[PDB]
Amino acid sequence: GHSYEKYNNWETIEAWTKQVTSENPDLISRTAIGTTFLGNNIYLLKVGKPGPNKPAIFMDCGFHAREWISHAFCQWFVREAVLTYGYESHMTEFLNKLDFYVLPVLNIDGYIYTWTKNRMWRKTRSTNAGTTCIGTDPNRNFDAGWCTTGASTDPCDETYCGSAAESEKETKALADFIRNNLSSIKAYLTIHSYSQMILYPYSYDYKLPENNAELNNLAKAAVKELATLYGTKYTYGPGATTIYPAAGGSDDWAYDQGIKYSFTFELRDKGRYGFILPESQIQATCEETMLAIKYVTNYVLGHL
Amino acid sequence: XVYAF
Ligand SMILES: [Zn+2]
Repeated sequence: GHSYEKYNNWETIEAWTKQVTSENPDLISRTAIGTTFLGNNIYLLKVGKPGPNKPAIFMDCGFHAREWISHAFCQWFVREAVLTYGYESHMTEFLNKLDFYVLPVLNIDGYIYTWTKNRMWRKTRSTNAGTTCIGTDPNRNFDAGWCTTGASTDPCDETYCGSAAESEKETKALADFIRNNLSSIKAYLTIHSYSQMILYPYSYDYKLPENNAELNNLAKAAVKELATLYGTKYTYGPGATTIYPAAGGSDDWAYDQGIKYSFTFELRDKGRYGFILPESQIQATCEETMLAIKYVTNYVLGHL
Repeated sequence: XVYAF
């Protein structure tokens, strides 16, 4: 069965998306925003007390198949929303005043593959012309300085940028959804691991966003709140100079669409376990991450 | 999450 304290396979997560929606029809509705290369449904949970014309915060997890703590957190966040709504004042205010669009697993095909064949798989599982090599890095596949830096034109590389921007069904689906809801989505948050960082644009170039000062102070504040729980230390800054240049990322793309608050979260740890974070650390990781997420949410709320 | 950064 499903546990928030364990890593769940796709079959279990998919059944979970239906069950948690069904158990909390007052707080959650579910759709799909598209299907994957292998025909899996890219579920999207809309979390909030329904109301006319509400602003939204968008969060995805599971861009990269092997970063399991990512998938775990989206699941954790939704449980926390439904558990604490009406019992903890900030989350109650949050769900009352806005919606969270939570996309629990973007790269479903790849995720299944880490469970069935290769735990260190990163990319999608789409085929490529002219080679047997599989998959595109979905976070090199967005239309933002696409394939200009930090990416590879070689399909056999794990940072392969795809045959074109949005060449992947999953990234096209995500891009399509955000454009179709641009006027309500006020923040874009994409969850990765690992490195313990909060990054913002830009990654495709060394240039800085016009609200650079604003984004740096917010990530800084967020990193502080995150630490308050266990002292976990996060770094922060523009993607390009903070971790490395990487064109085609969803955070940069979303920002260039006009979404002023765009962050990539790299969760635990800093390399000791890396992608294979032990399940015993799921709870603490998600708890401290909740604080940074809730702080950004509060901030967005008072800056509409 | 690129190996090994
Ligand atoms: Zn990643």
